[PDB]
Amino acid sequence: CKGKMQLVADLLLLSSEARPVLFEGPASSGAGAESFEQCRDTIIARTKGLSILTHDVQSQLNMGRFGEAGDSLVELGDLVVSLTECSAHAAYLAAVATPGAQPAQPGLVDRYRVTRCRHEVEQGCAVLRATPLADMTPQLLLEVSQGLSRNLKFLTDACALASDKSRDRFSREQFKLGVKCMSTSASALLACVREVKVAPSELARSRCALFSGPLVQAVSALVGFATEPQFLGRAAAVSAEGKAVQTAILGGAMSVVSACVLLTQCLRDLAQHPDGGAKMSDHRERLRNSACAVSEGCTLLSQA
Amino acid sequence: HCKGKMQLVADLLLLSSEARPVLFEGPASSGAGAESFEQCRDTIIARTKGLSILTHDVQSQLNMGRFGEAGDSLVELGDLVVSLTECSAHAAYLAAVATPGAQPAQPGLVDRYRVTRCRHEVEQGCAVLRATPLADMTPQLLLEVSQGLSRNLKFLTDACALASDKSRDRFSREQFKLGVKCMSTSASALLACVREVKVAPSELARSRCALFSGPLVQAVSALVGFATEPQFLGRAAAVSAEGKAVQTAILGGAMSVVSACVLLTQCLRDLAQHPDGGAKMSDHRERLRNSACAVSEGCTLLSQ
Repeated sequence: CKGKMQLVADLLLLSSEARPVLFEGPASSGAGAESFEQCRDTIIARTKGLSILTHDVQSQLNMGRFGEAGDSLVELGDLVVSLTECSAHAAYLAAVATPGAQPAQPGLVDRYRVTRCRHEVEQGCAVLRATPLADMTPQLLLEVSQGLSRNLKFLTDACALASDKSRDRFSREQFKLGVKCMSTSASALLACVREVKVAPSELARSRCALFSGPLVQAVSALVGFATEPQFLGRAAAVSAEGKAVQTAILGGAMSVVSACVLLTQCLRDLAQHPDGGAKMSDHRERLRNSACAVSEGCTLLSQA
Repeated sequence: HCKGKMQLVADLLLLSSEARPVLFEGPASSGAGAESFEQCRDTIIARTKGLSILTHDVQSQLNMGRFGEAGDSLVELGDLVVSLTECSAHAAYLAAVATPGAQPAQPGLVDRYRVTRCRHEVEQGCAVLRATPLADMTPQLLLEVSQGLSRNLKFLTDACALASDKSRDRFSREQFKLGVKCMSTSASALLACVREVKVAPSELARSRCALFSGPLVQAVSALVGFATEPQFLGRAAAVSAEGKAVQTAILGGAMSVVSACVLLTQCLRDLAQHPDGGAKMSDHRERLRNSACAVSEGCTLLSQ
């Protein structure tokens, strides 16, 4: 049951390390219709939440309340994710607010989001593959099936929009065909997930693994097609000052993420021999690291 | 180039005729749909005659240097050997079950041999779409690939429809349908790309065709994999030792024929480098021998 904490202090780590796909590259709006000031306020809120959750998870671990610590981590991960996205967006807005800037131009789809969705679909199917039978509980399968259901819902909407925005016949129809393929694959798999749920057996499980391939491939093909170079639009064109302004904020946000990562590993570290815990300083140092990182983050938002 | 066009055939033929030996190893099942032993034997006689003819034809046509003709002769030889193989297998089954204490085979929801072949051919087609460089992707090759895939997919669809009907399980009954839907949508998605790379050739379109190949292969693999689950497979015939002997004989003879024609293919393949200076016309002549004698064995083990 303490294992359930190593789990989180890992899926969380990867969840928050994946998001640094916004911290390296060009300048694009990392969000949907918000202004810089509001965004910075959001970041402030997140950092507050971060202080709170840092303390909470710390004390909850040091109490021996692992089940709570886990959820606290989950929330911390989600919070760091949000903070990262907002940081990226604020960096972009600050960048384009600069004198001679030209704004970015949207692709047919949001690359970052669909990339995330592909990653999540692959993760879900991986979970269906790597889970042993008796461990495939009716709740786990429902969670996986629900996660696949959102991801597919988002991809479907995105590709619908992309189809609409397309002014070429082939692309317009290809998006639709790809969507149909994706949906049928999904249905086929989810049937198997329901079957292995109601009538568990090794056959049904291997079946669930069998019908995972078509969905992963479908989504990979659709996303691959959706991100063809001519569909990608354009990153913003900004002066050196803009890029500096953006680099700063991205730096701070990266500081936060890295600090929280080190904290996560430190949480995972003591989850073997807690009573002994010869490494009590390492854990405590990351509260500080995170706090200072948050300070940098706040520093580069008020100045630029 | 035109002798170049012959490596292709003297290879796809070999694999086409070596793949069909999926009827030459295993248990005893009807390898055809509703024919009697005598008629089957007659068919085999006809095939062997045709085989003698085509043996000569391809031999002389090569030794004349008329390669384009030799190629087509090979193709027809391949098709003929395939037919002979199927008939031989069926005759072996019929002879086996004609034995005193035999119990006949019982059909699975689908014909394993055919769907296996179809999966193999879909994979082959998609492989061809992947490994062909642009401009070698001629408007005829794409049409050929497309029609092949369409032919295999039509068969798979009909078979799985029948399987859905014959199913006595709700889940299986529905799963066949879902799998078919998935297969068809994937197919459509891919064939669209095949049409695009044909009308508007480019590297993008080509890589696209390769991109949209995965979902179809996986769809077919999942559907075929599911269709051949152990509880769907039915039963092989239960025959005495004499029956099995009787079958072993015929399968042996037919295997002799196939192996001989394989070696002949290789001998034809051998001389397509230095025809003017090829000391091994004897290797080539010997396979006439092997094939003829093999045909004799085949006929021998058919009379009893």
